[PDB]
Amino acid sequence: PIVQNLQGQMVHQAISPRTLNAWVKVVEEKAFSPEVIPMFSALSEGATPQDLNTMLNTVGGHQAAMQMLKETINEEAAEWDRLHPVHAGPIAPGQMREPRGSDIAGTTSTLQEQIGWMTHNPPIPVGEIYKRWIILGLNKIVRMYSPTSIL
Repeated sequence: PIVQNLQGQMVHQAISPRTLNAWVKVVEEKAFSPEVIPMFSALSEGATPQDLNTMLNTVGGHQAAMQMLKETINEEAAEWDRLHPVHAGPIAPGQMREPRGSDIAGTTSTLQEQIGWMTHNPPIPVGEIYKRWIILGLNKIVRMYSPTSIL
């Protein structure tokens, strides 16, 4: 959960116990269901890496689930590069860079770093991006579980 200071700045307020608690309760009465993917995405409307990470770690802890989520996230990143390219070259001494999705992946970007990308101009939706990624995996997980139930 991120909020905007009174003066004029972007800061996060870490995760919440009531949220994680309820979540845990959900996951419990859910178990990576199609009714938790939406609840998680919403709950992670604009959460940070530590938050989404916390909620992710909070989950049961299935290497299989996490595995797929890992592959998925990696996929999203790839697509990021596929879409918007980037030639890692020179850059002014102090100029920010965009290491493709890999950045939103949290591989080169952290909490503060991500905050900047999201608190920079233009504002990088590193949050919503990651949220979509994580959700992407969860979706893939829920998809795998179900025997392809399409129209």
